[PDB]
Amino acid sequence: FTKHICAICGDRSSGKHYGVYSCEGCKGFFKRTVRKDLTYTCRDNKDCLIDKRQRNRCQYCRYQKALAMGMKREAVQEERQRG
Ligand SMILES: [Zn+2]
Ligand SMILES: [Zn+2]
Repeated sequence: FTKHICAICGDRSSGKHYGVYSCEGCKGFFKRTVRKDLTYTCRDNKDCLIDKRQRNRCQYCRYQKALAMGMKREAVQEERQRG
C-alpha cells in the first residue's frame, strides 16, 4: 500500500520482502517456513482475523496471507543458491 504497512499483519514494513511490503517478523518467518518447506495450523478457522493483534505466533495464517497475496516464495532460495 502507499503507506507501507505489512501486507499480512499491518505492522510497519521494513521492506518489500519477497516483493510485498512486509515487516521483520514476516521477513524471517516466511524465509524459515519456505526454506524448511513447512506447514502449520492455528486455533481459528482458515479465515483467521489477521490484524496487528495477531503477532508472529499466528504463523499458519500469516503464511496463508503471504501466499494469498503471492509473496515471491522462490526468492527465499536466494541464499540457497550455493553455486
Ligand atoms: Zn508482518
Ligand atoms: Zn490464525
